[PDB]
Amino acid sequence: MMEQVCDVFDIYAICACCKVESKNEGKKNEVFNNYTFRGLGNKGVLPWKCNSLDMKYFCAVTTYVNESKYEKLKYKRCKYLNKETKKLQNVVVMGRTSWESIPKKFKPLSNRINVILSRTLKKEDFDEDVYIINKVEDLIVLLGKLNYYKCFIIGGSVVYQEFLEKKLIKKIYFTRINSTYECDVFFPEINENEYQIISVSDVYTSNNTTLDFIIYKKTNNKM
Amino acid sequence: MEQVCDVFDIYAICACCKVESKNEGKKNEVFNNYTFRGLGNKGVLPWKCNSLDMKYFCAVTTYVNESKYEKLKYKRCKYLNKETVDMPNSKKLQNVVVMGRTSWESIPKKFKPLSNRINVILSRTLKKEDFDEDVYIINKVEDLIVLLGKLNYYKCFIIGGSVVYQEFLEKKLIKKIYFTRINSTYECDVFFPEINENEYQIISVSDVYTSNNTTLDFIIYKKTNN
Amino acid sequence: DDDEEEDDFVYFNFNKEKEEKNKNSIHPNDFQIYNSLKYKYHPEYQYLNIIYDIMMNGNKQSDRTGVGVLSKFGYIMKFDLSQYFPLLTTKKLFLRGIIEELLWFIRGETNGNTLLNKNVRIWEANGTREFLDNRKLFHREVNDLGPIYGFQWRHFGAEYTNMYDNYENKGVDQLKNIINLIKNDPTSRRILLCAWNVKDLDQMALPPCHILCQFYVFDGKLSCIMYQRSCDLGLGVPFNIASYSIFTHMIAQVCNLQPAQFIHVLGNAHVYNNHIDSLKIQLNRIPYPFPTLKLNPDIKNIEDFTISDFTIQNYVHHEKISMDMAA
Amino acid sequence: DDDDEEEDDFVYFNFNKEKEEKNKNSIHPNDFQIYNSLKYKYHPEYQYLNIIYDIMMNGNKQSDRTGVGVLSKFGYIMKFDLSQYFPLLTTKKLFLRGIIEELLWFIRGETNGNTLLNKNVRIWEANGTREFLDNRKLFHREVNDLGPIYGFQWRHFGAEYTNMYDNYENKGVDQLKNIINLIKNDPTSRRILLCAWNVKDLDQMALPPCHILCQFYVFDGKLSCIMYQRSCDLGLGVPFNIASYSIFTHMIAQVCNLQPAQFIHVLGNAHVYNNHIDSLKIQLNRIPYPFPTLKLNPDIKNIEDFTISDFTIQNYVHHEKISMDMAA
Ligand SMILES: NC(=O)C1=CN([C@@H]2O[C@H](COP(=O)(O)OP(=O)(O)OC[C@H]3O[C@@H](n4cnc5c(N)ncnc54)[C@H](OP(=O)(O)O)[C@@H]3O)[C@@H](O)[C@H]2O)C=CC1
Ligand SMILES: NC(=O)C1=CN([C@@H]2O[C@H](COP(=O)(O)OP(=O)(O)OC[C@H]3O[C@@H](n4cnc5c(N)ncnc54)[C@H](OP(=O)(O)O)[C@@H]3O)[C@@H](O)[C@H]2O)C=CC1
Ligand SMILES: CC1(C)N=C(N)N=C(N)N1OCCCOc1cc(Cl)c(Cl)cc1Cl
Ligand SMILES: CC1(C)N=C(N)N=C(N)N1OCCCOc1cc(Cl)c(Cl)cc1Cl
Ligand SMILES: O=c1ccn([C@H]2C[C@H](O)[C@@H](COP(=O)(O)O)O2)c(=O)[nH]1
Ligand SMILES: O=c1ccn([C@H]2C[C@H](O)[C@@H](COP(=O)(O)O)O2)c(=O)[nH]1
Repeated sequence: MMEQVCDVFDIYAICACCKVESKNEGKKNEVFNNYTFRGLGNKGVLPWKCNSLDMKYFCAVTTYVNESKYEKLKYKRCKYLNKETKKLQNVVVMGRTSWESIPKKFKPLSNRINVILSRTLKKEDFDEDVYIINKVEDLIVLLGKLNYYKCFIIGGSVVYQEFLEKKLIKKIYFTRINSTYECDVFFPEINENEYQIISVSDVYTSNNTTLDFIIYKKTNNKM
Repeated sequence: MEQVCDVFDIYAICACCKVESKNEGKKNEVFNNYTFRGLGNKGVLPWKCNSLDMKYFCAVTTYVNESKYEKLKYKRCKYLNKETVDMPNSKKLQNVVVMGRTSWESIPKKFKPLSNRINVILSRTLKKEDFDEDVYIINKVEDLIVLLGKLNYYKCFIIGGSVVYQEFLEKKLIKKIYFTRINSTYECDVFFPEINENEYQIISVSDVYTSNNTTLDFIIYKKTNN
Repeated sequence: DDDEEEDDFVYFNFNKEKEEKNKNSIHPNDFQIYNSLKYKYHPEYQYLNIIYDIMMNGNKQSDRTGVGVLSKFGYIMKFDLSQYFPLLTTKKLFLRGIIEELLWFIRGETNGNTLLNKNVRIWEANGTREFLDNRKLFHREVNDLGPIYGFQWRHFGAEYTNMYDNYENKGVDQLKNIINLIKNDPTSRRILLCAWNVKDLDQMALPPCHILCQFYVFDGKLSCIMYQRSCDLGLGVPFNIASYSIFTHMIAQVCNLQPAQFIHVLGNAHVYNNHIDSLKIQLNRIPYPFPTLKLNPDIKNIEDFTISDFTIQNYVHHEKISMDMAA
Repeated sequence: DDDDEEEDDFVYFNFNKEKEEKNKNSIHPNDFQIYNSLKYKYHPEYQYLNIIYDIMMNGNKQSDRTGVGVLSKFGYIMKFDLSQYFPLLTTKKLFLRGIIEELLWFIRGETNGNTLLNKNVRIWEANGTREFLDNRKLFHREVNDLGPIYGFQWRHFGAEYTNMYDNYENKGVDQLKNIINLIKNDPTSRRILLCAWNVKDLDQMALPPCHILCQFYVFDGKLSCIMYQRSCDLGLGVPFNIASYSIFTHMIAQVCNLQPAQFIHVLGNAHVYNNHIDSLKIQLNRIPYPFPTLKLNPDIKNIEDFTISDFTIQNYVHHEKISMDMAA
């Protein structure tokens, strides 16, 4: 039957989560689960400051495009919209707060179509080559007009929260930062009946902490 | 451009053992690909039989991938300048196995004509008349290509014997050669031709096995682009 | 486009087997989560994959314990110590005991009471009156384990008397020798620490399972291979990996090198029958990123380490699994 | 479970792979043209060839006791199915009279190098010269008296070594005899090992053993063997080593009324000598022929009764000989 948005437009989420500093009054024999990794940010920035390996991974994933696979996607999207027939690029969607947390020299993110969600700011407030949208619904319309490979939702906490609730995420590229830090915003607790881990990477060390990358896939709808 | 062997996916599959010399050389024997060339003896296999090789033979010649047949006819019909060829041929795709008369004779009646395969013989003396619907017959080499145009098949396998192989090779109709190396010596009267190394090259070698008191392996020769 | 090769791959798999000669009685749902993963690159899968291989293709055999096992012969695992400390995460593991054991080996001890007094019971069962008697060690005091690991590491070749004797300068001090070779003749291919002393096997509470350790040095980095002749996948191996990874870190540190790879070679690898159900549970658990191991940087001699000089950080794990006989 | 872009996931997991140009050791893209042209290399000999290729491409440059220099890697395992073939490398010519005589010499428990020299087997000659012994600080050792090496350890582990002519009957531990009895009477034992690395005797040996130990495994009337090698000269030594222990596995199986299964070779320090690099490039571009088979005289029922004529290598097809000792 008909298809859901997340599928047609290939919308994914990519994030990085650390362990939370809430002082367990019993570090001795505490319980762990996926929810253990949920620290997203702190005071407007990353809880860990910086992690070169995760940054390198985030850059690699959000910039990777495979041109020979686009046509199949072009047809799919066209067919879905009753429509039909530069360098191919991915789309990155972020919240206003996240856009402001990125250092000037990296904005707009290179080789990627930047999209920013905001109500308080408009296109006149930005000097950069970026698209401003004030509604999640507007992102879908835009994707229908753009020529892109994939669309990655890159934060922040408010943005992740609504895309998951609206079920617009097809997969979650989740980095597990295995160390603890002070945090104020978190990734939403993932429902194991809605999402299931399909891949886990090798383990690495970067910036004094180990970390790995896992991929959650939208569990095929009927538990 | 497009060429016959490349269009009709004509491959060769055989088995060759070592051949005994009456002349005990004046030095340590030398080996090369040509060391493996024994094809037959007295109208039969130089080794009587080899269950593993046989299982490989059946497996290869009867295997078909329907999800990829489309690319093939498109490829073919276009070349044929025609478009396509309730039962389009028995309701299930298969391969063609081209063999010679004596070869046809060597096969036991229990196994004749080869199950799940479009059998085809090459005899300038046999009358199609006494053969079933399925078991075809041909006058010459030039006629096979024609029978392939009016058929729905996956791949075409030339399965012997020596004369058949001989010409199909010089006629440059072979794309690949699935060559089984029987590592033991037997008496032979017919042999596979010396593979021109400039024309063909090995692209794959298999694990080594032991079957009916001899070791053997399977290699694959691919038509070089020269 | 190269699709003709795809068909050749199929041909070469012509002799591969059917579903009725895989070996044991495995139910599909037994490993649904485990088999649902697409990419299993986390290093812990080297251990889990071996478990899985023994369960699916192992050989049914009886053994010295009478419990029975599924077994295979010859495996190799590699853990990159520069990137993480390989402490299994699919079940809970504590390291106080195995570290104390390691320090006990380094001191060249053979007195089981030393460990018992620290509440480490790893060697308890092998030192009972009953156990010693079954090995025909009638004249051996309870807990006097004989010329085992520690003894062979510091006094290989010496005549064993009793666990209280002073063995100073008797036998070959292999440990000391390997540290010297790593420091002064790093490219040597003879840096081996061997516990399998054929002459003393019978006097040992039990012959060693970790036969030897061989070291390799390159560009300031130390790698270690340990050969294990008998490996209890469900209970022993997880601890063994941790033991030799810690030992590799210790040896590297006192030799001013950075630890690189811990390579584990398994000879007779087996899974005990009374462990099967617990391992089916463990294999459907997804690993967490490994923790890291920190050593007091001031310790410069292999003999100066104490239990407080070791710290495991960020250990995230699934709950403890009892590997019961009954359950 | 058909998914297209799950292929992209594979690319993602590779984001941290190297991209340099000097693949470490100065190798030209076409040095392995034929080797790299093949699609499927499933012939068992590729386990050896692939290891060589791996060392050449990623080996570590190191100096050695000989000042010849090598490329080395650490830790590999190769497995050969003795029930299907005899793994005698076919990409170069190999002879076996010498390695079999060495095996028989080991089984008799000998340490006398002259015994091999008189049969024109010179495997141990360099290790028994006045110079080599002197260099080992074995000033009081007679030329060719190799010391308590393999044979002595397999038949008299722990016995006090005097000289190669002494009588060691019933002295030390006869390991060979013990593993054979363990294999016959206690096959599920996890202690069937033959060790030559006698720590107490290393310094008295012409040279410490390269083949540390052999562990045996028995199941369903079949015998498997693992041999741990601490130092492996991939170019010259390993081809013979594989052959020696594969034959040895056949011998042990036969005298225990079992069928040989697998010979598993574990390599510790695996290295390629710089002077062997050119010859191995030639060898890696050669395609293996099906392996030969080994036949043992069926009448030999005791490990001690084998003689040189009790062995036969059949259907050995191979490429021409390659002399590895010419550097560059
Ligand atoms: N760990 C990780 O992987 C990541 C962490 N972060 C961290 O998270 C933090 C930012 O988190 P957070 O505070 O949640 O904010 P976000 O970056 O998610 O921004 C949410 C805000 O962006 C706008 N916005 C969100 N949804 C909508 C919508 N539907 N329509 C219109 N505007 C919308 C609004 O902007 P405005 O107020 O204009 O209306 C809203 O106030 C930082 O600390 C950053 O460092 C960020 C990305 C990734
Ligand atoms: N090792 C292997 O893989 C195989 C070995 N063999 C062995 O080889 C032996 C048979 O070898 P061989 O003697 O070469 O004969 P073949 O088996 O190849 O038979 C060829 C026959 O084909 C016909 N023929 C010859 N030239 C042509 C042509 N240009 N066009 C059409 N038909 C032609 C003739 O038929 P007619 O005279 O009626 O006109 C001729 O007698 C047997 O011993 C068999 O067991 C067979 C198959 C495979
Ligand atoms: C957390 C990070 C990177 N990693 C993963 N896996 N997932 C994300 N969604 N990421 O952040 C996207 C928004 C913040 O991006 C940046 C933030 C900083 Cl501080 C700098 Cl220097 C550069 C960049 Cl591009
Ligand atoms: C040699 C064999 C099988 N193997 C390979 N690789 N290549 C061939 N061309 N093959 O023979 C095809 C012609 C003979 O076929 C048979 C001959 C005999 Cl005798 C019996 Cl019993 C059954 C069969 Cl199907
Ligand atoms: O550090 C250790 C010590 C023992 N074992 C296991 C392997 C065997 O199951 C049993 C020893 O008995 P034998 O293999 O020696 O028979 O203990 C380990 O895995 N690791
Ligand atoms: O049967 C043998 C004997 C020796 N060697 C090689 C390994 C080393 O290159 C050299 C011995 O040097 P050391 O590793 O002992 O230093 O001989 C083999 O590969 N196989």
